[PDB]
Amino acid sequence: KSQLTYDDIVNTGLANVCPEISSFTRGTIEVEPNTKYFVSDFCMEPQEYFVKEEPVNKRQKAEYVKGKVLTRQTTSLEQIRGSIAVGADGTLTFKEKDGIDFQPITVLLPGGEEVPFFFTVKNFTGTTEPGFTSINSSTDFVGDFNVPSYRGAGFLDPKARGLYTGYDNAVALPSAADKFRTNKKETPLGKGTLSLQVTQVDGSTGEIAGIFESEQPSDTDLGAKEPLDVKVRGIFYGRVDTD
Amino acid sequence: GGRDLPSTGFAWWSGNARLINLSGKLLGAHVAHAGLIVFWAGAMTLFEVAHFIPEKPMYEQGLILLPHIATLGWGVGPAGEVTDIFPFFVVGVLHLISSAVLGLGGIYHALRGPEVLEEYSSFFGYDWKDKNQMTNIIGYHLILLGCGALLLVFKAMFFGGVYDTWAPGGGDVRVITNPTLNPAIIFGYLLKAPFGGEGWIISVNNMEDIIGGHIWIGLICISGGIWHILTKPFGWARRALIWSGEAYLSYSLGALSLMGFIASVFVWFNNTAYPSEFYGPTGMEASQSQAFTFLVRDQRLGANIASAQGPTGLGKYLMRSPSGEIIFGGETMRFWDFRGPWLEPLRGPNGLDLDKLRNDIQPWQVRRAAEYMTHAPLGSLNSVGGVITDVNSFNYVSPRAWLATSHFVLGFFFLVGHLWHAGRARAAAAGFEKGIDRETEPTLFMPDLD
Amino acid sequence: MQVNNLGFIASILFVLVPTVFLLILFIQTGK
Amino acid sequence: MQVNNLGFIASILFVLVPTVFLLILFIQTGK
Amino acid sequence: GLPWYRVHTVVLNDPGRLISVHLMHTALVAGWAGSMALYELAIFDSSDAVLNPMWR
Amino acid sequence: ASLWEQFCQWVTSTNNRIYVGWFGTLMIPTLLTATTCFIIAFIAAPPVDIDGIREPVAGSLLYGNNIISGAVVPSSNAIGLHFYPIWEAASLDEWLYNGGPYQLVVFHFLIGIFCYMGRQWELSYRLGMRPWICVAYSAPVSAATAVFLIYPIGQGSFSDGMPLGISGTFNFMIVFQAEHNILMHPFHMLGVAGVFGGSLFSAMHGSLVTSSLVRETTEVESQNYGYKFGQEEETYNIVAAHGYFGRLIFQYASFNNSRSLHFFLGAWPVIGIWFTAMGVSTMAFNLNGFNFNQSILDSQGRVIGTWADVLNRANIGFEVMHERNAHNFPLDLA
Amino acid sequence: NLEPIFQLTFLGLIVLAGPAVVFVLAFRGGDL
Amino acid sequence: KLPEAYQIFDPLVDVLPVIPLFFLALAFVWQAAVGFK
Amino acid sequence: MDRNSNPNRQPVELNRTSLYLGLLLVAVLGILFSSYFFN
Amino acid sequence: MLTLKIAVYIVVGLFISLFIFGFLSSDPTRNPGRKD
Amino acid sequence: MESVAYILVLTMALAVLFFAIAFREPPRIE
Ligand code: CLA
Ligand code: CLA
Ligand code: CLA
Ligand code: CLA
Ligand code: CLA
Ligand SMILES: CC1=C(/C=C/C(C)=C/C=C/C(C)=C/C=C/C=C(C)/C=C/C=C(C)/C=C/C2=C(C)CCCC2(C)C)C(C)(C)CCC1
Ligand SMILES: CC1=C(/C=C/C(C)=C/C=C/C(C)=C/C=C/C=C(C)/C=C/C=C(C)/C=C/C2=C(C)CCCC2(C)C)C(C)(C)CCC1
Ligand SMILES: CCCCCCCCCCCCO[C@@H]1O[C@H](CO)[C@@H](O[C@H]2O[C@H](CO)[C@@H](O)[C@H](O)[C@H]2O)[C@H](O)[C@H]1O
Ligand SMILES: CCCCCCCCCCCCO[C@@H]1O[C@H](CO)[C@@H](O[C@H]2O[C@H](CO)[C@@H](O)[C@H](O)[C@H]2O)[C@H](O)[C@H]1O
Ligand code: OEX
Ligand SMILES: [Ca+2]
Ligand SMILES: [Cl-]
Ligand SMILES: [Cl-]
Ligand SMILES: [Fe+2]
Repeated sequence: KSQLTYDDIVNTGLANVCPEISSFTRGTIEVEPNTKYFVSDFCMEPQEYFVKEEPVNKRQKAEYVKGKVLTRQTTSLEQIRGSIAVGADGTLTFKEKDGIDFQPITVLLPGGEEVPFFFTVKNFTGTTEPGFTSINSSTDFVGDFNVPSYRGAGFLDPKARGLYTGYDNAVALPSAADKFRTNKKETPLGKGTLSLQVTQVDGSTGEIAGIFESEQPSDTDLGAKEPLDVKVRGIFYGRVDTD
Repeated sequence: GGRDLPSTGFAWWSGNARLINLSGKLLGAHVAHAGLIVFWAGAMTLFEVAHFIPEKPMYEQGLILLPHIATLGWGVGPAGEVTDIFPFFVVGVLHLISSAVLGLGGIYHALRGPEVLEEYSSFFGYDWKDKNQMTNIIGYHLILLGCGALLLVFKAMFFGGVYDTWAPGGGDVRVITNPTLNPAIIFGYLLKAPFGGEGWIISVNNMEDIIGGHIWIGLICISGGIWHILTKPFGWARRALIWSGEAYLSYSLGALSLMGFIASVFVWFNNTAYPSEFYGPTGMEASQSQAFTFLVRDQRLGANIASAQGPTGLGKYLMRSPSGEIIFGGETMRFWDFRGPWLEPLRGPNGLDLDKLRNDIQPWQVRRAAEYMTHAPLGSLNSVGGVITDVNSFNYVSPRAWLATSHFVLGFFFLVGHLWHAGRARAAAAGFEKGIDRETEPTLFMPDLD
Repeated sequence: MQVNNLGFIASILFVLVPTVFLLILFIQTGK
Repeated sequence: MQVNNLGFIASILFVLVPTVFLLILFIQTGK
Repeated sequence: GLPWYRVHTVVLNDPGRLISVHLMHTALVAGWAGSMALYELAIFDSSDAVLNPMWR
Repeated sequence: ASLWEQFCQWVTSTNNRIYVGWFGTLMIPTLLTATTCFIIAFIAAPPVDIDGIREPVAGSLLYGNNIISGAVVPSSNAIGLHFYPIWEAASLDEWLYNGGPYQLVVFHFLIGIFCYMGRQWELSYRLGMRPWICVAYSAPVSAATAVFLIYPIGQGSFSDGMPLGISGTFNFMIVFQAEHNILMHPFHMLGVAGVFGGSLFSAMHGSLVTSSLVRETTEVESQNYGYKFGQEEETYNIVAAHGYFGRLIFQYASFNNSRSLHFFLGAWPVIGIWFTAMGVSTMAFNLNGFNFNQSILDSQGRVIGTWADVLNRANIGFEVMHERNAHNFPLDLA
Repeated sequence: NLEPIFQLTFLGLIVLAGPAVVFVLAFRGGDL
Repeated sequence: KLPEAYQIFDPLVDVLPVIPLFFLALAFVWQAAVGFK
Repeated sequence: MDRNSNPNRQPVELNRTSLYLGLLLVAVLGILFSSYFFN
Repeated sequence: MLTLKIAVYIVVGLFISLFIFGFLSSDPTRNPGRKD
Repeated sequence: MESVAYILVLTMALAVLFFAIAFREPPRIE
């Protein structure tokens, strides 16, 4: 988005782009052995989406397939606040706190299946190897994050069935109402893995940018079906408060 | 001229058609009708003043003329508080008295004045086929219209200014010192798409643009007036157009239908020339206000409104526009192009700004959002406010609703009138407006279709 | 979709039979 | 009996269509 | 008149209408090709080219 | 003489089987575009996220709809009133998912029907007719414009345009009643008078003309063969029809002037439809039907119900269920 | 009170005015 | 409301704006007096 | 261009015996093949 | 997409220009009655 | 496969329209 105004930004798609630092940037951010530093405006911009297709044969490699986004430039996490703590040994621990840390995204795959998934970084705690006295181009924050159910427990399906609202049976079929498995709605808390490869550090201003790859399940439609495996590759940016 | 069917060929219910070639009588009809317009302006203004409670908002009291005067900067102060009630009274009184004068003149010309003016004076006498004279009347009236636009400019610049809802420190009457004469902005307004997010000319959002466009309009109108006084229609115009009184009427009807539609849209969407201080919120404004009100309330309750996902998986309070901008969630996603003075302070370059939302919201913004949400332009025909399923205790219909509905209806019926008169003018010029001639019925000389 | 198993026959005959009635009457007309 | 689900439509059309062809030709004959 | 099995012999000496009926036949054949392909596409299962190829 | 003049004489030619004309030069391309896109979408369009909540609605036959339930689904609420042509989509699949076909079909259709009205005027001019058939046609055009353009404009989204389908039409009407009480709107009552009365007058006029047909056939053949196309004489006895009708009600309520009668036949439904089109167009700005909810109080102050209250109960029942996942906040303002 | 009384007085006078003009012209032989 | 000096003609200003409707009606009165010639 | 009546058009006929023969042929073909259509 | 946008723009411009120049080509003259 | 039936009936109606326009009985003045 550079340094424009909303008048310059509106209807351009720049609002969905994470800022970039610079080119002549090979700095490092010095850190104290056991103090923690705030992360100010953390952004993640996905660029590639893969869904692990499930073969019917058995026992054979599943081969992630490239999808295309049907939802528009609504796919980026931003204004996220966090913290980086330096362990006793030198570990760097990145902890997501809050912000716009989720986006629902629907991708189309070859064959016509549309895969909605809850792209998120919620409650992501990630760590590096010990012996890091600096944040630099080798910093890898590999960690886990939570994936809430795509549809909340207030959602109603096309037959007005839901979890804490709606029917618990197929009311349109009075003599077969309690026969359908989808009469029970479920919101399991799925789990994701994320890695945050820092590739560019401008220690003067504290901005860090890099690449990410995330692994997480897709929408189950309140437990209607088994989640697929979605892989997201993108880029990220954030400011680290040194003081 | 005759005054009955045998001597005119027109029944009583089309009696005004008898006036087409009686220029003096036609002038009387026009002047008397103008008297009617000015009379309504004055009488409605006095009614609204009499029925005005000046500490209650204008839009809560069914007022459509007083907001026009307030927008011009008369009788109001910051946030639209009515300072002096006398200027509204003066506008009404002056229109009423002048309507008396106009009605006297219209009656004189319609009842006793010369029937036709052409043997009385060449200057005022006209013939519909006299192209030079018709363009002369166009020129005079264009000069007048440009002068009126310049009157608006002079009021905004040299006579106390106009109400600026976008003023820093609060909406206030302010003097416009730097109108934008830059033709790029002024005429790029005319090129903006008439769709969501662009808003062809309805999107003009600052009084500098309005005043500068009115300077340009005044100059264009005056120069076109001179151009039409000093020339006659060219060959292409002569070959393309029907040159008759009814044809000119139909042309004006089409123009009026266009303007009526434009005004209805303008009052529905634009909150600059129609400040919400006097006209109440737009529907977009009220929807956005409700979203803001519950963002504020739930945030005070402790909800982390940046990360709260709604039932569908979209953010309950905040989400992205299809172009990525941070916008209010819910159904009001459709209204993310809304801009208002109470909401722009919380907007960053990317849209709604989390830091401002979390620590920059002022109590006056909360009050304004609550007021706008509860004065959404929804109401029954018998003036029961709110959604149609609400009960009878809230007597409110937005002035925007009244103006927009009325002027869409008038625009439509004037499109109908334009179709009627354009078709009739063509048929009469070609000479079959009275029906098919049995002797020379055109279809009888045509080859059969198959 | 689990539709009525007589739907295809019903719809096709519903159209076909009056169609051939009209066709017969039209084609023989002028005999 | 689990018979072919297209049997009824196939048999009925197999008979019906040539039947109406013959009927049309016969009825119009002499026009 | 003509027996049923001889009706098409009316374009025997009418080159324009012979071209017409040839065109109509060509249109029918091409339309069959298009609609056959559309139906097959509507029901084709492309997920497993190994054990469920087109010829199965 | 010149090439352009020859083209002009061809386009404005009254000898073409289908009159083209200058309005036709716009009508034909736009109407064909709209028809082709509509047919393609109705058969095979993928589901559309009409409410902008990632809740796609299947409208096409190939995705499980029948003719009654099928529709071309209005574009997404996220689009709002934005222009969404094909070239503003990242891909055709995105355009389809967000309901672009609806915008394409609707915009072309609207241009086409306005050009159809202009073309009616044009042909009337070329044939030496009076020019006002297009004025009558302006009533259905006004209604279609109200439901496809004006209502979405006032409501702020093309997702609130009428869907291009049978069941979609019914959904539109039910939600409209829930939100605007159109039944209790006098302009819709005038529309109902327009169509009920138009059918009434169609039945009377046809029945009175058929009743007064002059005997020209035998009891075997259709009486229709008693009329020959282009015959100068009158085919029915209007005086006998007037005698019958003026005795059915009373003399002075019966038209004996065929011209006044036919003007009345034209004017009644057209005016009614104009009024109902304006009713929809003004309910687009949420100036709704009459609200008599709790208008009758007893002396103590308890509400006495009327049929309007029962109607309001039905409206609330529709209101709370419609677009069940789309609302986050208590008031349905959008 | 008296507001409806005065209102109806002005309204009735205004209402009679137009018909009074037409009646006077018709009876006195004016042009109509 | 109206400035204080004018509120004795308050019940007159209440009926002023509706007059042009009376003008439209008066057209029909005049045409009825002339027999709708 | 002009639309001229085509002089090559001829009436078709199917006499009553031909009708009975064809109807019987159709009926017996249906009798024969229906069992295989049902399978 | 850009190719499509350009093609549609040309097609629409051509049809609109056809309509405009057609109605400018002495259209009132094209009638079976008076041509003045 | 009921899609086939729907498409079939719709196509029948459209074909009827084209024939009713193109191959209509000509109105003739006699
Ligand atoms: C400035 C605009 C304008 C002007 C100057 C004219 C002028 C004229 N029109 Mg015209 N017209 C217009 C707009 C205009 N029209 C519009 C917008 C429409 C669409 C409805 C029409 C449709 C129209 C038709 C169909 C005809 C004319 C005709 C005429 C000619 C004679 C009409 C007459 O005697 O009035 C007579 C006045 C009446 C009979 C009273 C009518 C009352 C109306 C119908 C209801 C008023 C409702 C109003 C909102 C108030 C509500 C009252 C409520 C409280 C109950 C005349 C030259 C006639 C003509 O063609 O002449 C050659 C004719 O046949 N016009
Ligand atoms: C704005 C509305 C309007 C106006 C300005 C006119 C104007 C006119 N009409 Mg007309 N008309 C109208 C609406 C209007 N009409 C409507 C709605 C209908 C359908 C009923 C008609 C049907 C009609 C017919 C059939 C005819 C006209 C004719 C005329 C012309 C001659 C007037 C005349 O001699 O009558 C005389 C009437 C009187 C003398 C009665 C008194 C009239 C005065 C003006 C009343 C004013 C009262 C006012 C409150 C007093 C204040 C005075 C001052 C102190 C301010 C005239 C210019 C005639 C014409 O065309 O001439 C060739 C004609 O034959 N009209
Ligand atoms: C557009 C409105 C209009 C038009 C075109 C006319 C036109 C005409 N009038 Mg009329 N008149 C009008 C309104 C109008 N009048 C009104 C409202 C009244 C009531 C006061 C009168 C009362 C009236 C009477 C009693 C007579 C005329 C006469 C005439 C004719 C001769 C004009 C002349 O040379 O005298 C001279 C013109 C001037 C000396 C120019 C003076 C210009 C005005 C008065 C000064 C103000 C200019 C102003 C700043 C410009 C903008 C106006 C502002 C409100 C925006 C002429 C055809 C006479 C006639 O018919 O001859 C037999 C006649 O005896 N008029
Ligand atoms: C109410 C004011 C008014 C009126 C009634 C007229 C009337 C006329 N003018 Mg004009 N003019 C005016 C104001 C006015 N003018 C002003 C203020 C200026 C100064 C800029 C001019 C400068 C001017 C010139 C240079 C000429 C005229 C000419 C004419 C005559 C024929 C032009 C024509 O057919 O129009 C219709 C326009 C066309 C047929 C061209 C098509 C324009 C496009 C293709 C239409 C698309 C519009 C679009 C749908 C609307 C979108 C709005 C916006 C986004 C563009 C005609 C009598 C001509 C003439 O004969 O002079 C004597 C001429 O040469 N005028
Ligand atoms: C290119 C191939 C071709 C062409 C152009 C013709 C053309 C002709 N044949 Mg011929 N024929 C052919 C191949 C062809 N035939 C073959 C392969 C055979 C062996 C089966 C025959 C045996 C044959 C006989 C015995 C006779 C003809 C006759 C005729 C003439 C009249 C046709 C008619 O009205 O019948 C009209 C047919 C009907 C009204 C109903 C036919 C219904 C059939 C049985 C079922 C249709 C199935 C399906 C729709 C066809 C598509 C299948 C396709 C893949 C082949 C005509 C010029 C007649 C003749 O000589 O006239 C003097 C004649 O008596 N043909
Ligand atoms: C032509 C014609 C016509 C028309 C007419 C017209 C259109 C008119 C008009 C007219 C007018 C347009 C008028 C007027 C008037 C006014 C007046 C007469 C006034 C006044 C005043 C006063 C008296 C006021 C007072 C007051 C004041 C001062 C302030 C306070 C308040 C009060 C109000 C008290 C018609 C249709 C009928 C028909 C016949 C023909
Ligand atoms: C003030 C203002 C402004 C400005 C504005 C402007 C400046 C404007 C304008 C405008 C204009 C300047 C316009 C226009 C127009 C035009 C038209 C409307 C046209 C047309 C046409 C026609 C009508 C034609 C027709 C025809 C044809 C089609 C062909 C044949 C012939 C004929 C003629 C028929 C702004 C917004 C900035 C701001 C705010 C305020
Ligand atoms: C309570 C009792 C019933 C109340 C009835 C109210 C309705 C009555 C009619 C309303 C007025 C209609 O007005 C009627 O118009 C007709 C048109 O044919 C005109 O009819 C008359 O015109 C003129 C009058 O000046 C005569 O010269 C003429 O011979 C006669 O036909 C009159 O102006 C009036 O008779
Ligand atoms: C006969 C009538 C006249 C016909 C002549 C008109 C020809 C068509 C002109 C259309 C011009 C193309 O319009 C051009 O669209 C491109 C698309 O890349 C826009 O380009 C902009 O938006 C696009 C998204 O769509 C971005 O990918 C691109 O990086 C950005 O620059 C330009 O801002 C605009 O100038
Ligand atoms: O989108 Mn279709 O309806 Ca028009 O009201 Mn709000 O928006 Mn939704 O909610 Mn109810
Ligand atoms: Ca009062
Ligand atoms: Cl719904
Ligand atoms: Cl909501
Ligand atoms: Fe008839």
